Amino acid sequence: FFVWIKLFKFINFNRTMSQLSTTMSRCAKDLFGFAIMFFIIFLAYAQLAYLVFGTQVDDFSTFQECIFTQFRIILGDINFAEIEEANRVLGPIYFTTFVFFMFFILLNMFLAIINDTYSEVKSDLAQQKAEM
Amino acid sequence: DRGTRATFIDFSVYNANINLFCVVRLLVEFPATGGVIPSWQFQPLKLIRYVTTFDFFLAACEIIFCFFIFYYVVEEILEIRIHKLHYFRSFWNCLDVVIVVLSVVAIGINIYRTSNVEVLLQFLEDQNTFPNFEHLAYWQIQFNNIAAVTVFFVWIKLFKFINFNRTMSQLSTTMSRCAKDLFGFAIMFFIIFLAYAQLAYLVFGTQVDDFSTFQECIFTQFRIILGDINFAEIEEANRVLGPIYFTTFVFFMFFILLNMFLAIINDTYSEVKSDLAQQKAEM
Amino acid sequence: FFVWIKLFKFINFNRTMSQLSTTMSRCAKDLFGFAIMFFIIFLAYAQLAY
Amino acid sequence: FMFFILLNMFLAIINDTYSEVKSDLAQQKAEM
Amino acid sequence: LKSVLRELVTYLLFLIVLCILTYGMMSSNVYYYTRMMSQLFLDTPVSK
Amino acid sequence: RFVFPEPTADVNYIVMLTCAVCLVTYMVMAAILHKLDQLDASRGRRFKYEILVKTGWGRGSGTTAHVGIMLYGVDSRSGHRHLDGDRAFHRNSLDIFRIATPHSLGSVWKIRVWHDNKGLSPAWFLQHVIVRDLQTARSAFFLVNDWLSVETEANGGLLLRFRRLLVAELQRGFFDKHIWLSIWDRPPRSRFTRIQRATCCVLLICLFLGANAVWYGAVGDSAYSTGHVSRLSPLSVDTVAVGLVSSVVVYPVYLAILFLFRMSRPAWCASLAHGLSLLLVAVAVAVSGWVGASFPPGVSVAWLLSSSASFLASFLGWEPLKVLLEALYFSLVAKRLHPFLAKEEARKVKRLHGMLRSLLVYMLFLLVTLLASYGDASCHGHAYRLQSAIKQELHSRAFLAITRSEELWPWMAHVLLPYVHGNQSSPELGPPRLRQVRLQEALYPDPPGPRVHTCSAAGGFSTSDYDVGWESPHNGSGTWAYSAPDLLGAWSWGSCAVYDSGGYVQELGLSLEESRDRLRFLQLHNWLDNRSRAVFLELTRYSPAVGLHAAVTLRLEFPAAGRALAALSVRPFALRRLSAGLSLPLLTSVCLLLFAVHFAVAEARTWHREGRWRVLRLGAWARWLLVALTAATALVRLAQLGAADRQWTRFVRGRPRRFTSFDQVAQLSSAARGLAASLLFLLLVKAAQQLRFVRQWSVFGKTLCRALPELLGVTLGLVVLGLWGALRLGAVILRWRYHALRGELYRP
Repeated sequence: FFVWIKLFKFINFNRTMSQLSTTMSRCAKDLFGFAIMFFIIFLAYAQLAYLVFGTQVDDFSTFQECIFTQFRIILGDINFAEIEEANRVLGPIYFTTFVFFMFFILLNMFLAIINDTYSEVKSDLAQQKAEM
Repeated sequence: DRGTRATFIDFSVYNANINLFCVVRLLVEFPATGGVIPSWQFQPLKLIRYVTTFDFFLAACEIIFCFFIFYYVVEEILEIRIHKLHYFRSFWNCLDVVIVVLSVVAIGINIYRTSNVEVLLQFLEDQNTFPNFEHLAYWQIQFNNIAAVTVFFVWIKLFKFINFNRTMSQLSTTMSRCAKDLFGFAIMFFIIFLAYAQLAYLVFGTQVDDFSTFQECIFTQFRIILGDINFAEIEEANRVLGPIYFTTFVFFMFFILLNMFLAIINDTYSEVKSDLAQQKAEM
Repeated sequence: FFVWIKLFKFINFNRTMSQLSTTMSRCAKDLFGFAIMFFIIFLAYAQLAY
Repeated sequence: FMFFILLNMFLAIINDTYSEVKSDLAQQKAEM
Repeated sequence: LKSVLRELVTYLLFLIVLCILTYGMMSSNVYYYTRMMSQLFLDTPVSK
Repeated sequence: RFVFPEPTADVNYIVMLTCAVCLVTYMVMAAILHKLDQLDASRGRRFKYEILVKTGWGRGSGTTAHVGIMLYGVDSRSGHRHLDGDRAFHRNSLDIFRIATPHSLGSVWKIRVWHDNKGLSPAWFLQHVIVRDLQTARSAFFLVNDWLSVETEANGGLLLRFRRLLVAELQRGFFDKHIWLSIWDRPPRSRFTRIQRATCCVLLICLFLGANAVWYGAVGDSAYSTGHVSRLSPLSVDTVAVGLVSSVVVYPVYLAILFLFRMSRPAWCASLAHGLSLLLVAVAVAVSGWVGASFPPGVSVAWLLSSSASFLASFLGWEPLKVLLEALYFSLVAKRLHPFLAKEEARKVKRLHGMLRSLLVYMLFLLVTLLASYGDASCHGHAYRLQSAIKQELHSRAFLAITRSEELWPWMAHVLLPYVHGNQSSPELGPPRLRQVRLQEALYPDPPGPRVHTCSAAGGFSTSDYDVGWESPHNGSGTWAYSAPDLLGAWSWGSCAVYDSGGYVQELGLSLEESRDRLRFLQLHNWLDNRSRAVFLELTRYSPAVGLHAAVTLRLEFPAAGRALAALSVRPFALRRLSAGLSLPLLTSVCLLLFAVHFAVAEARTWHREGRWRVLRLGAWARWLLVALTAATALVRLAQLGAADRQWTRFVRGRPRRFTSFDQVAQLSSAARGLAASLLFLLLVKAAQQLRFVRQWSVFGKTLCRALPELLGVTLGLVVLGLWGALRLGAVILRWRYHALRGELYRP
């Protein structure tokens, strides 16, 4: 896997690939910074789900199971048939608030960061090259 | 006979290998319209807690937690009358009150549910009768819910202390500056959301099960947004309004009114970065 | 099919608000340049899984 | 890495292309 | 601007002619003959 | 006679909905009223013609002269004029009248002169500022031209006898003290603030609701007017009477706070009155919500009618009485004798008034639609459970999973017959039927296996009369008659052919032995052995615990011999009849018709006033949709009521040997609430659209409207090409327009 990854060092001489790699390079500090903010909420939700459903659902039976179940929910692989019957309150509240705060709010910050960094990188690169 | 409306079965077990009771309740209820609706509940209590050393350690931890809550109460009431008052437009002092209130409620619930344990001694005196543990299993559930919510909010409170550099202050400012716009749009989003929910409830809410109640309609629509449920059963409920509801809901809530959140967030982030960059461009 | 394609091409040359979405085909040098750095990762993950 | 980092560059490229096309077309309209 | 649409008369006439030809070439006796031939023979039980 | 019933654990939705609407229409109205009376507060400090008023006759006028003119007339009231300027009738100087006075009648009796001599009273002769014709010519060029005195008064036509004092006091406070329609007629320079009128009005409304609620159910033993004899229909002796009795009682509490807002600038009680009124409103809502929960469905309509009569009494004969008595008091006691940018302000005031008088109509319409939809939203859960119980008790899956035509006889042998008759499932309400269709076109078996899924061998339908076995007439008509389809109630929408209410039918007997005997008799005499397109077993059900019916239909059709396509349907409904009186669905079906008529007359007026070419304008199409939807909602429910009454009468006529096919009522009852559930959707969407009036939240709707054409164009292009999460074009298209509009809103 790592040997295949290392190929990017050599095909980064093409101008378009160079632009894409520069876009990754100059936004890697903001993405890692926002990853901490994302994962604090992720871990808080996971631990809440562990405490509420941790003895009845078999998807939240252990902590890492809660983590992986939330990751699967992000893709849209939830059942919700046994979450609600496990707890009729705090079962739907957890699900609705999680879906709202991930799909509508948090997952758009990554897109905003990448789009803005790409646009400013392209503008700067074109402006700098135009001086020739 | 035909006049019965419910039937309960209750019993409990011990399992001395790990000191942990388990109360069992089984409920079948016959509605007045015919049929049977079964239900169940298994709750693993623990009533002889002080047995091992780890129990003593946990008791010490609870005492320390009580002292911390007292300290937080005094150090939050110090910033009311000695200092500014009605400073509730902060969201970082409207969250410490929530934590303190929930922790006090949890302490009270624990004291109530551990100070009334006479049922166990009463049963242990005469062990040929029905052990009535159905009350403790309710307060255990309430305590679990309160503790889970309190833990969630304590973990959320961590955001107050991550501003150690510019790349985090920018994200915090971006989140803080777009909160008002997002709140302004969320009302217009949820009004139409609830209109769709009530329409589904009135039309399909008799023959689909998934729209049987208002809450079920709301959760079903959220799962539609996730892309979980499919309209294989909506169509036969109503031939004409089956597909129309599904396609129109997806069209108007998946890439017309769902993209406004993305637009607002992207625009606000770009504006904030531009402003803080221009602020630095005068040094 | 050729007549349908010609009609579609004429639609691309129609008034605004529909030509705006077909001029983006000028910058197809990135959508191809991105798809080559997306399949290197894809095959790396596929080989790891295999 | 395939839902947060790689599916958003595609949208970023599309959006930048659209913005540039709109901007220079509008500039051409304003000048003529 | 009007000059661009001035030459569209030929395109409109060609489109109308193509539509008329497609409508007139999709009538019966093209697949109906094949269906009748298949019903008469080459798709049936030879022996009862 | 005060009682404490608490007889039910249920909730009445009519009272809750009425109170919620009556409170929301006060919150929004208060917001608008504050946004409007800010203008009056900041402004409190053309019929009148600005003709040449050059004064050159008033000499010896060295003093501070003030002029007060009241243009009394048809909807007009004026005041004094600001004497600010270079001279403004200074010492030995004159002045002209030029102010912003929009209220002034036409060529009518509009004359009132008030001269104030501040400081000294120099003798002069200033006749008037004559006006001939500028815009409307509110008066003529004449004046009595009285001398100067100590605050003299002069009156004209186009302390004295009561004929002028009474008229002045009446006209001054006719629409000023009539607090109902006083929100739109606030006099300038008045300290009643126009924001505490809306408080007294909502206090009166909630007090009426509370009194009527506490009268019904609690005090009902001295007249026994509780359900059995309290006919919800208007007796004109016990509904309007209760309304009047409730209206008279509230005033001694209402008048104690209305008199407290006025004459209170008397120290600071103005703010105390607000708290008192908001506490009274809260207690009046709470008591009604707690008491009305025990209302039978037949008394809530009576409560609504009594409350409506109570409000109408306090609007057409109680408030005019109050203003008349107050005017008589003031005319008999104390002998009181004193009763370019401006165009944009007038336009703003007119816009606010239009908003204020349209909000109330919209809220009334919303209340009517809510009562039409959720007025009986307590049978929904019971209906769902009833259909589920019938389906699981009748073994639905064990039914429609059959694939061959002779599993039907075992099916009726093991489950259907025990269900229909026996000591259990007593509520039946009519024997079943076996009306089957023939198709007259007996078909050979189709090639077994995967089919083309298209219906085959589509031929005619048999109609002639046959005999036992099949066609074999001996002397006359056959014993197996066709039983021609009924006009109303048909069209089950078959898999490959629309059916009707006709076909050869059997009665399935009444007891176990006869039912089984008939089944054997028809089975061994070749009944379901021929072509036999479909069978259509369908009976009925009734549920007395909740008061709901159910039309059960079990369809088994054979497009091809050998394949058994089965389907079933249970449709729960409540059988309410038109002859039941003035039930709630009849009340809200003759109210939606009035709103439809109002919308039609208020829109068709435009075409005769605006002319043609109004087509292609969205406002001329989204309004004619509302009329059609409202009329359809009001008419389908009436048709359902009539059909239910007719079916019930036809049933009771011949119950023991009749079927009566209640499925038509079940379909109409589904359509009626399928229509009234979409009108509320449009109302809620319009309520969302009306969120644009907040300054900083007005950009979302504009961006959506501007970017909708491009989104539709892109979707059409994608369709022509024949998904979205990868190349998100909605996000960028909306983002660009949002940025553009935010920029155009920020800096200017």
